[PDB]
Amino acid sequence: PDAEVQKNQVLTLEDWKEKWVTRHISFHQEQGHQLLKKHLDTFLKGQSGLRVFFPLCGKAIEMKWFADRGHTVVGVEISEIGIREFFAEQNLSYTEEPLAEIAGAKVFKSSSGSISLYCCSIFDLPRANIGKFDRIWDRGALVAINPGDHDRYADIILSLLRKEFQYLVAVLSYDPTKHAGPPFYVPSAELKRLFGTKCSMQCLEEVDALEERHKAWGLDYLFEKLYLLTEK
Ligand SMILES: Nc1ncnc2c1ncn2[C@@H]1O[C@H](CSCC[C@H](N)C(=O)O)[C@@H](O)[C@H]1O
Ligand SMILES: Sc1ncnc2[nH]cnc12
Ligand SMILES: Sc1ncnc2[nH]cnc12
Repeated sequence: PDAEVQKNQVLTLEDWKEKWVTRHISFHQEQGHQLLKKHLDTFLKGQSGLRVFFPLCGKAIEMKWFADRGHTVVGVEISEIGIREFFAEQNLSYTEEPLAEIAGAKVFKSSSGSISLYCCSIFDLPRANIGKFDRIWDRGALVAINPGDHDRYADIILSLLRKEFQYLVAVLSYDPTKHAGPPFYVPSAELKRLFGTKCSMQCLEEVDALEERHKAWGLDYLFEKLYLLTEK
């Protein structure tokens, strides 16, 4: 069945680091995610000072959209190059500090603390004691995790959530035989299976996402879907 075509495909931490060194970062959206933009006011309606977590954040420009609006932002990214590029691109000063609980890892914080980006693996993050969050934006994250690590990833995400929460996750649907991930194919049913017990799920959107750079992979279709998950 389609959903397990990719079951044993992996990209390692070192592979990701190398994509950044060599500049293979086609996943970055220079003008930021359009569905988040459309849904942002609602994601944030009537609250101020939320804690927002960005798994596998790369240099996502939407982190600056939350910090700008008075919210605290935490991200995790294996690549120091991506982390430093975010700060240079967003024109913010930052400090760098080692994390003792995680060997070789460190945290980069904007000068006034609004944005903290942990340079480590998401699987190691729990040892960094980062607290819990009201909000999670997940794009190019759950879809970049190796299929084999889905259950581990999902338990991390769930342990990072406060009792009341909004969790926006963006997934891609395409034919898994015609492209070896990332981005991996994460169907609705996989989402339901990982979070369905702890979260109510609502599909907010589903736009056609196919473009020339995708016909190149051999893709004849590509749909982007945005799910909102909240408490039960
Ligand atoms: N286990 C892991 N822990 C932390 N970062 C990881 C990771 N696996 C992959 N990454 C990083 O996660 C990113 C996924 S690509 C998408 C980046 C970002 N969310 C965006 O929308 O642009 C890459 O930057 C990769 O360096
Ligand atoms: S993003 C978001 N958050 C909460 N409720 C919603 N309804 C539609 N979009 C929503
Ligand atoms: S995470 C990721 N990696 C590569 N390409 C992508 N497109 C959308 N998300 C992506």
